[PDB]
Amino acid sequence: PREPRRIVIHRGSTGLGFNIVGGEGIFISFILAGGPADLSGELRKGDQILSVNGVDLRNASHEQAAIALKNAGQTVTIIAQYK
Repeated sequence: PREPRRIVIHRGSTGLGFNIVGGEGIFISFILAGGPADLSGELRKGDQILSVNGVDLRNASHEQAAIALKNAGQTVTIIAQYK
């Protein structure tokens, strides 16, 4: 697989612009066109979020991940495993 990749998402108006689903892992389920996660063209639906702002999310429940993303602030550093 492609090596895990570090991405910085800059939050803007009203959201980070992506949804998540998911030990089973946290996966991108939706990327909003024109939104903060669409701008760099890096993340895609199906990618696994391995970390947010230094916090390992490989074992996170959906709730734990959603908390971590909602509290990561305006600058969100993600390590993603491309599908």
